[PDB]
Amino acid sequence: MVVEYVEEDIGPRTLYSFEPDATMLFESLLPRYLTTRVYAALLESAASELA
Amino acid sequence: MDPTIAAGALIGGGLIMAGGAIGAGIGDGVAGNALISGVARQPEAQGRLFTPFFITVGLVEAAYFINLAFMALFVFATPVK
Repeated sequence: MVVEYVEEDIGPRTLYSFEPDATMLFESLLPRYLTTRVYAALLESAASELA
Repeated sequence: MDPTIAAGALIGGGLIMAGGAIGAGIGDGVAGNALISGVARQPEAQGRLFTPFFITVGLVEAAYFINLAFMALFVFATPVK
């Protein structure tokens, strides 16, 4: 993935709390994100095939 | 003699104030640590955190000032002359 710094959108906003930390959640959530994207691709290709 | 009692009273009052100072100083420090951390997490939590914080301080400084009182009782109205 390419990383895309979007915006600031962080003023008096409250910081999140991560358990156990940030990177463990990130590295256990990334493959789930790729799987979600593959699922969306399969669904879109199915609807397209029916069209 | 009499001065021996006076000296004992001065040393005892000193010890009482020293204990009070250590207790109050470190207690307020360890409470303000949590206060600052909470205000660093959520700014608009400040007005809230001032309720438990000052409760804690109300306890901590209590032990201090009680000692202060007794220190006076040791130094000025020494029980045994």
